[PDB]
Amino acid sequence: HHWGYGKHNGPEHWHKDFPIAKGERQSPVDIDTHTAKYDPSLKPLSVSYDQATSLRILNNGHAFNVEFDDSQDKAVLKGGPLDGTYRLIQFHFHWGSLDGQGSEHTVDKKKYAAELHLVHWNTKYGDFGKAVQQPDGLAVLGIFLKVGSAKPGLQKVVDVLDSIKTKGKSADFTNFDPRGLLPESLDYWTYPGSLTTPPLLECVTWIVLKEPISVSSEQVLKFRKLNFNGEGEPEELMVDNWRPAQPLKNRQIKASFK
Ligand SMILES: CCCCNCC(=O)NCCc1ccc(S(N)(=O)=O)cc1
Ligand code: NA
Ligand SMILES: [Zn+2]
Repeated sequence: HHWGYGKHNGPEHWHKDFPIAKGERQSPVDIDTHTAKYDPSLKPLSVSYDQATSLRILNNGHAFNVEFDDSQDKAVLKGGPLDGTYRLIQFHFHWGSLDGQGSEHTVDKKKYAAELHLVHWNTKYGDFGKAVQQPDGLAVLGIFLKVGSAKPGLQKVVDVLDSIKTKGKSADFTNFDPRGLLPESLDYWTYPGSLTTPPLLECVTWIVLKEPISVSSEQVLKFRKLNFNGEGEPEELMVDNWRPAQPLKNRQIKASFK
């Protein structure tokens, strides 16, 4: 894998190594709020993060992941469009070089400064690697970030980024509560899609919250100080690590709210 987000290895190139990039249910997409339809049969979302056990934070050269113990049902996502139980394995963000870009999903073509992805896998498939090979293997909860007031629950993440500046660095990150990253409302849009990075597998039920969270300019500035490169390599700031919206094709986006 030599894919990335640069001119010579970015989203326009991915299809050469990952032909599913041009598939029938790729993500992200633009959410056209007027065309999305309220689905009264959608159940409320159940976010059960009380027993979440964070372990580590990793710069993987594409983003940073906060990783969780997913060897038991400790932090799970249920309800909404989902059948069964989905275990939280990690969260990460995508963000821009400027406050007016960075999100992967867009809303009526509006780009947010960043987007949070809480990644969960369907426990009926036993492990994450098996789950990504299934059309209902993953559920990713997406949350938009806009720049304004600080998000207090994000600051512990921001604080540790200095210790994982470069690709391949990790740090202990225990006792982090991901509930501090949620907005008030769990109103959402949902549609069938894919991973937004290679391998671009079409295994994700996307659940995108309508309400953004606010983060401060200082918080997102610190995201932008991370590096794509490894230690001792030429510095490439980790910014604009987002895939643009892909064709909706034969899909309908459903809304949980009127
Ligand atoms: C046998 C195991 C094979 C390893 N398989 C590794 C693998 O496919 N990892 C996928 C990691 C990933 C990528 C993108 C998102 S997003 N941005 O869509 O939320 C979420 C998660
Ligand atoms: Na500010
Ligand atoms: Zn993501």
